Amino acid sequence: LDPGLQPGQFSADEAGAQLFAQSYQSSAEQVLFQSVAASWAHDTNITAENARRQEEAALLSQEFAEAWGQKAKELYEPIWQQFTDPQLRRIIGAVRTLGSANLPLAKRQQYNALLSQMSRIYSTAKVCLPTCWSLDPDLTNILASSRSYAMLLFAWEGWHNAAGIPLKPLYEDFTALSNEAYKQDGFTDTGAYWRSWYNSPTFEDDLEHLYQQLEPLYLNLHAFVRRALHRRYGDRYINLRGPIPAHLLGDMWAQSWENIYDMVVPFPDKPNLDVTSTMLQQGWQATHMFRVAEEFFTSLELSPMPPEFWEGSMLEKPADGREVVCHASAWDFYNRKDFRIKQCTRVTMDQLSTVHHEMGHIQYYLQYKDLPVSLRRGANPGFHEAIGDVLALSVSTPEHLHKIGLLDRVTNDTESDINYLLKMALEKIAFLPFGYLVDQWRWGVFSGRTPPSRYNFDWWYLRTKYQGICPPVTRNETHFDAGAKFHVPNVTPYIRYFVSFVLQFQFHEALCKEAGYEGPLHQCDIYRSTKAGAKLRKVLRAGSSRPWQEVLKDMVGLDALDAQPLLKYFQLVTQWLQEQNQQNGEVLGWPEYQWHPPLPDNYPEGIDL
Ligand SMILES: *[C@@H]1O[C@H](CO[C@@H]2O[C@@H](C)[C@@H](O)[C@@H](O)[C@@H]2O)[C@@H](O)[C@H](O)[C@H]1NC(C)=O
Ligand SMILES: *[C@@H]1O[C@H](CO[C@@H]2O[C@@H](C)[C@@H](O)[C@@H](O)[C@@H]2O)[C@@H](O)[C@H](O)[C@H]1NC(C)=O
Ligand SMILES: *[C@@H]1O[C@H](CO)[C@@H](O)[C@H](O)[C@H]1NC(C)=O
Ligand SMILES: [Cl-]
Ligand SMILES: [Mg+2]
Ligand SMILES: [Zn+2]
Repeated sequence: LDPGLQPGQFSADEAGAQLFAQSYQSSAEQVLFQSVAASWAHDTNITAENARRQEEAALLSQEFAEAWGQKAKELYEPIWQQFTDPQLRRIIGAVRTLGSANLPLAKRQQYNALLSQMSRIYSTAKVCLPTCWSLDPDLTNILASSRSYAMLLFAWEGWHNAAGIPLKPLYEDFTALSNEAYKQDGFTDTGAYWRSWYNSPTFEDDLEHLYQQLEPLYLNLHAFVRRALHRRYGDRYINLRGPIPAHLLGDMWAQSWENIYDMVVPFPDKPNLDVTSTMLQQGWQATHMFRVAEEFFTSLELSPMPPEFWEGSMLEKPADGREVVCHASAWDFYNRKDFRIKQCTRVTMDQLSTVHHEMGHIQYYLQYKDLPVSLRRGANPGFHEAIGDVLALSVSTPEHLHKIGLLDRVTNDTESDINYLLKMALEKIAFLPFGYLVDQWRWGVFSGRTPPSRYNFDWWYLRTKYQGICPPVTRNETHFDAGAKFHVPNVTPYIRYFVSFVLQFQFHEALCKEAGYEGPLHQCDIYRSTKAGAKLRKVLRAGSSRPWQEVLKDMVGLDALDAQPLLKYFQLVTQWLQEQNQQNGEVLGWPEYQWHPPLPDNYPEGIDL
């Protein structure tokens, strides 16, 4: 390790630890920069050479973590836990947690290479024909817009087989090394480490209690959408008492259903709330979508995006033949200057939402960039994922869309309310079972409850139990369908999105009240409210300097996750769906749990290109 980056000498007392922490932070800045820069060069240009460079930067990061953690142990291990300063307790407790730096050199190298290779496999996989299709944009476009049973099947099967099958042996090796690493920090397994970020003894029980409250809304949305699908695909491919085939819901993972709005919309002669065709008619591009998102942030007196953001970001998929990680992300270089998005932006209404999601992450980085590096994080990971989604709730209202020239016609009547709440339910309520189940699967893999011999059997148990879907072709343990979802090979934790989907409605309700808005919660738009801005700004500036339960209390009046704001927002549509399903004679749930659809005639030969 460079002489400049090694730990010096400090006294073995709380006062010494104060000096240790400040010195620790001043070094960490330079090591973080080199890591993030190498990661950017690879994720925007996947090559064997750029992987080698990123692995070399990762190794340096591990060498730094080891040197500083050992010093914390040497000086503090028997005393830091009784330190008078809560904040200090927080940094020393982190510094003595070595993670992958606990591995011996040869295994550290093995671990870093596995990360590179899993990322490559996912982001470069394609589906070839009898020139090959990428996930983004080509397969994503098919799953969103095709109403051909056989074309949808070709895309879902091609993707799952191409991405998932080769990942399995690498994912087994990654799991074992990750657990060996975190075990030496005193965690039972890696999942116990990930859950410890919420600092709550009752986390899994509290999540289980939230889901019991939300499940009836999901079951009612599921039954009404199954019926709408039946009226299009017919009795051969839809069983009104069984699971829905996993490729027909608008999305490769069936995780949100807004792309099948046209098939589900209750009252089709009210205003058309999907504005994608208007964006295309008006000639919107990626640069327009980013500028319009920026202007929502400045309307609240939050920060614009700096020159370095515009000069360095990647806002469209490269047209030069580079392979890239298309799944969107926001980057803090840890130098208080360089902040960037990398998104393969397409011109659609759901992508405008995604732009706001990413720009939320940037705004958090701008607001806490002056805190010590160890505290440049969200209050918990759910808070970081929620910020942009909250502003997108306001943007998507019919009233806001009118203000920005995306929806000419204005109506305020009960049918128009039901259309809007149903469209928002397809986006937010359909996701809840998926946002809950992903880390239940992964926690069972890290604990050993799910060995490699049961990866796919236990994935499909969960997908059917929670989402009420079935795979549309037969699967066995050579398939690794969890591996065909970004966050699994890219080692990104998922329970943050279930947390975020609950939190965002808590935050929206609080900001709408601070704005002085007095109408129905689902019609609030906080645009141009400088008072809502100031309240959100207090959250962002806090970083991880204070317990999330306290930050939440200051913001919304309660110190806990709470489903009541979500239920209040959806109340009218919750009642309407329950009455429609009863009048229609639906069965709620999927009692014919063994059912799978038949194959199309001639499959796969009878599809044009
Ligand atoms: C598992 O499946 C492999 C791929 O075969 C395809 O998927 C299976 C589920 C069947 O539908 C089969 O008709 C398909 O062509 C098979 O190659 C394999 O031999 C099956 N068994 C094992 C152990 O992989
Ligand atoms: C839409 O209408 C909501 C309901 O308004 C109340 O009831 C209707 C029947 C009328 O009598 C009206 O004058 C009442 O105030 C309002 O709460 C809501 O603000 C309106 N929202 C928008 C965006 O126009
Ligand atoms: C992609 O990275 C390679 C290194 O493997 C480099 O030669 C090439 O110039 C890069 N391309 C771009 C467009 O940055
Ligand atoms: Cl998380
Ligand atoms: Mg979508
Ligand atoms: Zn995010």
